[PDB]
Amino acid sequence: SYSYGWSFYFGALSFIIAEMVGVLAVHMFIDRHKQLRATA
Amino acid sequence: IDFSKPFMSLGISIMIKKPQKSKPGVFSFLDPLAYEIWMCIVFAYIGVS
Repeated sequence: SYSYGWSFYFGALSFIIAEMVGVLAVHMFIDRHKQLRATA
Repeated sequence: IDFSKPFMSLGISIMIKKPQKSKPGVFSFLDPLAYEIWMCIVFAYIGVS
């Protein structure tokens, strides 16, 4: 019998935080290019 | 007295009630797939998306 601890959950939690930053960064990239497609 | 050689050998043993099947559980629909499978499915869903 086993039971995962907090260290394993930080690795799992890191993924979620990272994935959320990943989508956020993509959104920022698109937003920059949208500004350029409106001022040209 | 003088006992003879044992005609049978025994010992202290544990007696219980036979497992009469088992009462079900509320979240017992997740039994087929292990805990890890369910956890990794969530991670793969958040990733593919």
